[PDB]
Amino acid sequence: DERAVEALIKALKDPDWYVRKAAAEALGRI
Amino acid sequence: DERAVEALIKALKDPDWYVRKAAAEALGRI
Amino acid sequence: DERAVEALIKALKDPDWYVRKAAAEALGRI
Amino acid sequence: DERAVEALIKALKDPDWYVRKAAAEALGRI
Amino acid sequence: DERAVEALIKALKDPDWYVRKAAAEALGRI
Amino acid sequence: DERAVEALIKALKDPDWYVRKAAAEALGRI
Amino acid sequence: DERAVEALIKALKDPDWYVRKAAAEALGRI
Amino acid sequence: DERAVEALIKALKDPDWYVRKAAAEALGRI
Amino acid sequence: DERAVEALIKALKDPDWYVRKAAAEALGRI
Amino acid sequence: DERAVEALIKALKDPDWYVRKAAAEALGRI
Amino acid sequence: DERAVEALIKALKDPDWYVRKAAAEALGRI
Amino acid sequence: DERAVEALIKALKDPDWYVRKAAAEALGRI
Amino acid sequence: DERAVEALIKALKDPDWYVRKAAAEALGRI
Amino acid sequence: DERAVEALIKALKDPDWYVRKAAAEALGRI
Amino acid sequence: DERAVEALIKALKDPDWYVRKAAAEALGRI
Amino acid sequence: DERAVEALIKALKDPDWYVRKAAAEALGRI
Amino acid sequence: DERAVEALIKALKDPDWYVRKAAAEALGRI
Amino acid sequence: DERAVEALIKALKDPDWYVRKAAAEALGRI
Amino acid sequence: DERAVEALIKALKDPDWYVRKAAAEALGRI
Amino acid sequence: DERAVEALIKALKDPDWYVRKAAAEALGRI
Amino acid sequence: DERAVEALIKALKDPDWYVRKAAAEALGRI
Amino acid sequence: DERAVEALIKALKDPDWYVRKAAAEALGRI
Amino acid sequence: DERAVEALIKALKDPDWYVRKAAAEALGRI
Amino acid sequence: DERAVEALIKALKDPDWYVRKAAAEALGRI
Amino acid sequence: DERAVEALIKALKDPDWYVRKAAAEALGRI
Amino acid sequence: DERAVEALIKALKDPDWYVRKAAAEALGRI
Amino acid sequence: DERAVEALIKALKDPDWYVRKAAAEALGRI
Amino acid sequence: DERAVEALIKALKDPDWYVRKAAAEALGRI
Amino acid sequence: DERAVEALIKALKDPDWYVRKAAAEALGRI
Amino acid sequence: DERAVEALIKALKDPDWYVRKAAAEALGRI
Amino acid sequence: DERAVEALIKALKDPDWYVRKAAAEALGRI
Amino acid sequence: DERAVEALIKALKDPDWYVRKAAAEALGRI
Amino acid sequence: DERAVEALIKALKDPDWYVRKAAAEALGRI
Amino acid sequence: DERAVEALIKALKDPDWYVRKAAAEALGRI
Amino acid sequence: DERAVEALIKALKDPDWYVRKAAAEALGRI
Amino acid sequence: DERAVEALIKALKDPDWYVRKAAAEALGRI
Amino acid sequence: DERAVEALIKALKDPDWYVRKAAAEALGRI
Amino acid sequence: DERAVEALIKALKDPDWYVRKAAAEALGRI
Amino acid sequence: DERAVEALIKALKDPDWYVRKAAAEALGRI
Amino acid sequence: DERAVEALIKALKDPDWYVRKAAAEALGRI
Amino acid sequence: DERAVEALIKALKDPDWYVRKAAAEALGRI
Amino acid sequence: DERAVEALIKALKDPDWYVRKAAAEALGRI
Amino acid sequence: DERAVEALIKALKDPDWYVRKAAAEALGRI
Amino acid sequence: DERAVEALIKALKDPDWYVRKAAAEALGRI
Amino acid sequence: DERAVEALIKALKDPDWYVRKAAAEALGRI
Amino acid sequence: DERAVEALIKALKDPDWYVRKAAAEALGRI
Amino acid sequence: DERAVEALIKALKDPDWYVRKAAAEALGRI
Amino acid sequence: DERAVEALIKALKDPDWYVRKAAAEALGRI
Amino acid sequence: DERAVEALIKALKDPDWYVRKAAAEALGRI
Amino acid sequence: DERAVEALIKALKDPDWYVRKAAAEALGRI
Amino acid sequence: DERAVEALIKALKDPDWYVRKAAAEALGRI
Amino acid sequence: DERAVEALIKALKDPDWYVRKAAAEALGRI
Repeated sequence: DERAVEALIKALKDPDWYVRKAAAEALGRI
Repeated sequence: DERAVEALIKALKDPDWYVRKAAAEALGRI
Repeated sequence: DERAVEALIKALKDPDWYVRKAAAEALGRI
Repeated sequence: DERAVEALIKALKDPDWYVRKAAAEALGRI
Repeated sequence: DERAVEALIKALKDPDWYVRKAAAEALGRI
Repeated sequence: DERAVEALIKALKDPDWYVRKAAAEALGRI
Repeated sequence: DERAVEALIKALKDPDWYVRKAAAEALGRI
Repeated sequence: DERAVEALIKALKDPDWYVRKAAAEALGRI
Repeated sequence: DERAVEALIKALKDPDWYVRKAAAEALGRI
Repeated sequence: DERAVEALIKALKDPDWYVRKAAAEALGRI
Repeated sequence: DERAVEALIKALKDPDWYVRKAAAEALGRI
Repeated sequence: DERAVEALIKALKDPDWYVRKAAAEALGRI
Repeated sequence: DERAVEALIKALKDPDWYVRKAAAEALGRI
Repeated sequence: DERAVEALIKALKDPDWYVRKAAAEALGRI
Repeated sequence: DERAVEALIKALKDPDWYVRKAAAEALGRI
Repeated sequence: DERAVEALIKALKDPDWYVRKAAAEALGRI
Repeated sequence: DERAVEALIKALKDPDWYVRKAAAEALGRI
Repeated sequence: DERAVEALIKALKDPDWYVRKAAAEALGRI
Repeated sequence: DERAVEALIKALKDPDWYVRKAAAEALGRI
Repeated sequence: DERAVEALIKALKDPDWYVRKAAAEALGRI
Repeated sequence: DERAVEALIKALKDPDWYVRKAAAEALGRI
Repeated sequence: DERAVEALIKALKDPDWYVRKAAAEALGRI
Repeated sequence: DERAVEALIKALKDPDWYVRKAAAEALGRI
Repeated sequence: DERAVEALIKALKDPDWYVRKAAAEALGRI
Repeated sequence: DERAVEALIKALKDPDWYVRKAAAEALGRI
Repeated sequence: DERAVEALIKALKDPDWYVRKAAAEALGRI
Repeated sequence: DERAVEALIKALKDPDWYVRKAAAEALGRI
Repeated sequence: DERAVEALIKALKDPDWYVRKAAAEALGRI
Repeated sequence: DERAVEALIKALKDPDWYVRKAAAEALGRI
Repeated sequence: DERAVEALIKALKDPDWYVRKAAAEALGRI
Repeated sequence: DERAVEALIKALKDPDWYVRKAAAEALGRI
Repeated sequence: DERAVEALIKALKDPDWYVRKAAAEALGRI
Repeated sequence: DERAVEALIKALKDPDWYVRKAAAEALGRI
Repeated sequence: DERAVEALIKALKDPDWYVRKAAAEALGRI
Repeated sequence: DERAVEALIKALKDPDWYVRKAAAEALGRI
Repeated sequence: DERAVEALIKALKDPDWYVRKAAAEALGRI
Repeated sequence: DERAVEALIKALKDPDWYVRKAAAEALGRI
Repeated sequence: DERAVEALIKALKDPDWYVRKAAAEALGRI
Repeated sequence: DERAVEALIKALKDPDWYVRKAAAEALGRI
Repeated sequence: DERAVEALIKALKDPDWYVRKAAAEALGRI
Repeated sequence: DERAVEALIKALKDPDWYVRKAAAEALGRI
Repeated sequence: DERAVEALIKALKDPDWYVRKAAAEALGRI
Repeated sequence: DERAVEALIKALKDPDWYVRKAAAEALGRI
Repeated sequence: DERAVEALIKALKDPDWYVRKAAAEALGRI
Repeated sequence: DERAVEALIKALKDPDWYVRKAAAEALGRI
Repeated sequence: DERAVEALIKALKDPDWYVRKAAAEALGRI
Repeated sequence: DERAVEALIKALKDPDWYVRKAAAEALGRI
Repeated sequence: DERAVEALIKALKDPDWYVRKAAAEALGRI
Repeated sequence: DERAVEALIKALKDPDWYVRKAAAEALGRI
Repeated sequence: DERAVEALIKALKDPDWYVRKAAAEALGRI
Repeated sequence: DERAVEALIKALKDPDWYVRKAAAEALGRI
Repeated sequence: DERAVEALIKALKDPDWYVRKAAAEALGRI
């Protein structure tokens, strides 16, 4: 479920992983 | 989801103001 | 919940943090 | 689908941070 | 939310007229 | 509540503050 | 809200005809 | 209340004040 | 509101045929 | 009331006054 | 309103066939 | 009343008067 | 109205098949 | 009355009269 | 109306299968 | 009456007559 | 109608499985 | 009667006949 | 069903197979 | 269609990873 | 029906037949 | 149309793989 | 109707007639 | 229009394969 | 109406009349 | 407009095949 | 109205008047 | 505007065929 | 309003005034 | 703006035909 | 507002002031 | 902006006709 | 904001400062 | 950005008229 | 962010540094 | 990217005014 | 990502390496 | 591609400053 | 894919092979 | 095409460094 | 298709055949 | 055209290496 | 159509016919 | 034009190889 | 039309008529 | 113009082969 | 119009009038 | 200009064949 | 305007005035 | 400029045929 | 402006002043 | 520049006809 968001928060680890960037993108949807 | 909002508020309390920015943005979607 | 808004008000701290900017964006939704 | 989200969260736990990026992106769609 | 409006009115009382602008804008959304 | 409108009227102070402008925008919604 | 309308009518009585314009516009929304 | 309309009629004073224009706009809603 | 209509009919009797136009338009909305 | 319609009929005087045009518009609603 | 219809029928008897057109159109709305 | 319809039938006189056209429009409602 | 239908049937008997078309169309509405 | 339908059947004479077409339209309602 | 249906069935017996099509369509409405 | 349905079954003769198609449409209602 | 259903069941026994499809569809409506 | 359902079960023979598909549609009503 | 997603996760094997790339594309939809 | 998805998952199991790519792409559309 | 997809999978035989290519194109829609 | 799809699948069975290509392409549109 | 498609399949006879080409174009729409 | 399609199919049967090309093209539009 | 198409088919007489060409152009729209 | 089409078809019957060309072209627009 | 088209047909008099040419241009729009 | 068209048709009746050309051109725009 | 067009028709007086030319230009827009 | 058009028509009545040219040109834009 | 146009008309005073020229340019936009 | 236009009109009233030229030009942009 | 325009008007001081020239350029955008 | 405009206006107040030129130019872009 | 502009204003220090020149260039974009 | 702008502003603070020039230029692109 | 820019800033080391020059070129794009 | 950028940044770290030049240039394209 | 770039980096081996030169050229595109 | 790129990378692995040069050049185009 | 490229790679056999040269030329396009 | 490419590849297989040169050149165009 | 290319291949017969040369020229376009 | 190409191919079959040369050349243009 | 080409083929009769030469020239365009 | 081409083809039929040469040349331009 | 061409054909009368020569020149443009 | 062409055609009818030469030449330019 | 051409035709009076010659020169442009 | 042309035409009416020559020449430029 | 031309016409006073000659030169540009 | 032209016209009014010559020459450049 939307706990994915809190997983996005952990995905906000690294925007040279772009897992943040993808998370910020996902937060750019969510 | 409300807890997700609460986590996003904690993401607005996240020492990395980068996160706070992303958190606010996510709360913009919400 | 929408107490996030008041967290956005605190996020209005800094638009060279863009946490304001993201907050203003979030207020640009809310 | 929620289990799919759960798997995508596990994809956010995927040792290949490439996957985490894709997973976050997928969760962006969702 | 009404208290949120009340806070936004206090944001229209916020010494930083920048905030008042953002507050009015937020109240525009609302 | 909608007393915000009357706060918008006070926000009509200054459109080089754009707090008027934002108020007129808010009145452009309200 | 009706008192808000009454205030907006007083905003149509506001010496700054700029306000009257904004007030009429707001009453257009309403 | 809708006595605002009759205030719009008085706001029809001046469309280089645009208080008429805003009134005609408001009548363009009302 | 009916009196408002009556006033708008008087606005259709308004020596400024500009007003009559606006009045008819307003009655179009109504 | 809808006697406004018969006032629109008198407003059909002049479509270079556009009071007809506005009347025809109002009849374009009514 | 029925008398209004009767007047609109008289507007369909109006020597200006322009009016008859507008009258028919109004009766289209009705 | 709906005798207007039979007046529309007489209004079907002329679609370069468009009183027919408006009648056909009115019959396009009726 | 039924007599109106009867007239519209007579409009389906109207030597101008243009009318019959309009009559059928009107009966389509009805 | 609905004998109009049987008049539509006779109106099905000609769809280059479109009295059929209008009849088929009327049967497209009826 | 049932006789109308009976006529429409006869319209399904109408040598012009065009009519039968229209008749079936009309019976679709019914 | 609904014996029309069984007439639709006979109308299911031909969908290059579209009397079937219209019948299937009528069965698409019935 | 029940006999109509019985006929539609016979239409589900109709050698043309096209009909059976239409019959089932008709029974879907019913 | 609803024995049609059991005929739908036999109509579940073939969804490249779509007699199943139509049956599933009919069961999508029933 | 959406278990395809988890098949996309296995398709994330290889983006010189582009089965990942196509999976990331599919996750770029999903 | 879900079986189609299941086949596409089998196409993600297709020894030709070319197919898997196309399959993933198709599942992207879906 | 969408079994065409599985026919596209068989059409994925040959992209120097371009029947794969056309299939991949079709999967580029589907 | 589904039979058309079935024919297009037979066109994917058409000995001329040129046709299969065109058939797949057509199914791409569909 | 869409049996035209199967006529396009026969039109796939000859792309030095370009009746295939036009058919492939038509299938490039259909 | 369907008869128009039927004629266009006959135009695909037109001895001048030039016409068939144009017919297919027209059916491409349709 | 679209019987014009069949008139275009007759207009396909002659593309040194360009009445075909114009017809093919018209079929290049239709 | 349909009569306009009918006239354009008569323009496709116009002894000057120049007109027929223009008529077909006009019907191309339509 | 579009009777202008039939006036264009009369304007097709002369393309050294270019009233045809302008008509063909107008038909190049219409 | 239709009267404008009527005037433009009269401009197609204007003794100066120069005007007719311009009129046709204007009707091309319309 | 578009009575300007009829003023353009009077402006078609003189294309060594270029008031025609400008009118033809204006008709080259209108 | 319509009054602006009316003024531009008066500019088409402006004794300086230079103005009329400019006025027509302006009405070309409009 | 567009009363600027009427100011352009006064600006049409002088094209050795080029205030006309600039006005004609402005009318070359307006 | 309208006040800006009003100022530009005052710039068309600016004793330096150089300004009027620039003002008209600016109003050309607007 | 666009008060910059009125600052451009003051910048119209001097085109051997080219602050006018740049202003006229800016008005050449604005 | 508006503050940026305000700064650019201050750049139009910049003692170096060189800057004012650049500022006006920048405001030209904006 | 666009505070860069105000940094360009400080970069307007020196056009024998060309940091002004580059700033004026940047203002030649901004 | 905004941090990139911030770095470019720091590049406008770069002791080598060569860099400041390049930085301003880069900000010109941005 | 655009951190490349900050790498360009380090590449601004040396324009007899032309790594600055290439960086300035890259900033001449960025 | 971002990893490609990362590699190009490593190419800006490439001991051969020749490469750094080429890398910066490539990043100029990007 | 763009891993070609990293192959270009290896192609940066030798510009008396000109495989660097061609790589720098390719980077002169990429 | 990506496989083509892969082959071109293998052409960058081609023992003839002449080919590698051509391959890099081809990848420059791509 | 682009397998031609790999045929160009085989065409890179011989630049005293110039089939390489033509291939390098073709790669000078591709 | 792809078959044309295939033929051109066969022209790259043409025993006359002259042809291969021309074929490669043609594929250069393509 | 482009089968002309394969006719060019046959035209590659003879460059003392220059039908090859013209073909190579044509391939120098194609 | 394609038939023109077909004729030009026949011109490549023209016993005068002079023509074939010209034909190939013409196909070069095409 | 382009049948002129086939007339050029007949014009290829004679290049001491230069009607071939002019044809080859025309084919040197076509 | 096509008739002009037709005349030029007749000029290719002009007994004076001088004309045919000029005609072909003219068709070269066209 | 281009009937001038046919006048050029008559101008092909005489190239010791050079009216042919000028015509051939004009055809050397046309 | 077309009338100019018409005059130039009359100049091709000018008894002085000198003029015809000049006229043809002028039409060459046109 | 281009009536100058017809003035050139009158200027074709005399090429020992060279007003013809200058006219022929002007026609050598026109 | 057109008036300039008109003056140049008057210069073609200038009693000094020297001027007419110069005027024609000037019109040659134009 | 181009009124200079008419000043050139007055400059055509004297070609032993060469102010004509210079004017004719200027007309040799204009 | 236009004022420059105006000055050059005054230079065509310069008592020294030498200047007028130079002025005309300068206007020749312009």
